[PDB]
Amino acid sequence: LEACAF
Amino acid sequence: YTRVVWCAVGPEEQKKCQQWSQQSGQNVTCATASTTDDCIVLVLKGEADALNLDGGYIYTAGKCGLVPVLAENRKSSKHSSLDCVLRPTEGYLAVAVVKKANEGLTWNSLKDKKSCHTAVDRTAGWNIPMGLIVNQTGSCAFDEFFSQSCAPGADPKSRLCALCAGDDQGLDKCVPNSKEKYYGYTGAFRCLAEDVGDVAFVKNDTVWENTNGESTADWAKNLKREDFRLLCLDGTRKPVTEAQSCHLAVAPNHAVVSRSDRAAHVEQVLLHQQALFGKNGKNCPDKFCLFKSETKNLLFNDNTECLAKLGGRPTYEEYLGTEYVTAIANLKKCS
Ligand SMILES: *[C@@H]1O[C@H](CO)[C@@H](O[C@@H]2O[C@H](CO)[C@@H](O)[C@H](O)[C@H]2NC(C)=O)[C@H](O)[C@H]1NC(C)=O
Ligand SMILES: *[C@@H]1O[C@H](CO)[C@@H](O[C@@H]2O[C@H](CO)[C@@H](O)[C@H](O)[C@H]2NC(C)=O)[C@H](O)[C@H]1NC(C)=O
Ligand SMILES: *[C@@H]1O[C@H](CO)[C@@H](O)[C@H](O)[C@H]1NC(C)=O
Ligand SMILES: OCCC[C@H](O)CO
Ligand SMILES: [Fe+3]
Ligand SMILES: [Zn+2]
Ligand SMILES: [Zn+2]
Repeated sequence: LEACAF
Repeated sequence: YTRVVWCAVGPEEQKKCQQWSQQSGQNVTCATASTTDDCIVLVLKGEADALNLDGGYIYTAGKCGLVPVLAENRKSSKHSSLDCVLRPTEGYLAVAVVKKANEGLTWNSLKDKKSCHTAVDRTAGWNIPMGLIVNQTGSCAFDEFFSQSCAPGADPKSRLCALCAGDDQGLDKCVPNSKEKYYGYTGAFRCLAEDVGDVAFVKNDTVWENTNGESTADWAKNLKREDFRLLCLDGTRKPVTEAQSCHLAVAPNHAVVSRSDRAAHVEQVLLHQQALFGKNGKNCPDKFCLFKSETKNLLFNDNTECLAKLGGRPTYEEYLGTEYVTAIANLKKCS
């Protein structure tokens, strides 16, 4: 449910 | 050492930014990208310092570690004694709008109709209405709900882009920047006005600012508010004067983000820049107006009175609010 999309 | 690099999204924001740069004596300079997501990346790489973002894009930028710096603040009511810069922001109303003559269309009969969205991942244009729909239908298949749509940023050959129109040459169909005719609050409301779509997901202010002579743009100069209705979540339809009892959600104001290591310098430069070019700034309207762009909402919404200081040095989660963040998170389980 969490992480930078780049 | 406070030269601030602004990021402009698409060619029209770039031109406005260049005019700001010139007037600021290069205290602000410009970097440009084709999409908001690309401008976010320039910021993460340190090739740009900042830009103003819708709440859905603040979620993206904040999961990558960018932080809010100052918020757009528009015309108030309560708390009227305070300076704009020190006034608490109050959020805007997300609404679903249809033509009054499209009788018998309600929230409960939207399936298989045509839709108009500001852009994929934006608050009023996408996160709120598609989150509600997926929930209500028990289905992640949000790209098969409407028969056709314009939702900039989606696959250009999908039905989600079928209604978008591209630029006046017809190029850049469905790109998420102002060159797309139906991009943004104003593009999505135009998409409804010209009857390309049955419904438009925008905010309450957009309806008022582009009707009854408030805009003189050709597609809008002749629109009348009485020709529109809001769709309420209980199945009823209301006049656009009732947005307070007929909206989809209250959304967090657009806000400037930057790297945490540049936040302080970005804040100071902006506070001084708006003293020069903001609403009653000392060189606006004479030399440059930072919060005007002929209703096209370039860099900032044209209805911005000032950029306001935030209370409590909030994280992007505290800015957006726990419930909105969770709605976004839930909706993103789908794709
Ligand atoms: C929906 O948006 C409109 C447009 O911003 C709001 O109307 C403005 O409100 C201010 C003060 O309340 C007036 O001084 C302006 O003249 C209004 N604009 C126009 C063009 O009328 C309206 O109040 C909003 N509705 C709700 C319930 O928030
Ligand atoms: C769609 O449904 C989900 C699931 O109910 C909603 O998430 C709940 O949100 C409330 C209010 O924030 C919380 O108390 C619950 O913890 C959430 N549940 C889960 C499983 O995460 C979500 O808000 C809904 N989306 C929208 C836009 O309404
Ligand atoms: C540029 O910034 C400098 C230092 O902050 C300030 O002295 C000057 O007035 C600014 N010029 C303009 C026009 O923004
Ligand atoms: O917008 C008011 C803040 C409430 C939020 O949902 C909790 O962080
Ligand atoms: Fe928005
Ligand atoms: Zn409400
Ligand atoms: Zn905090």
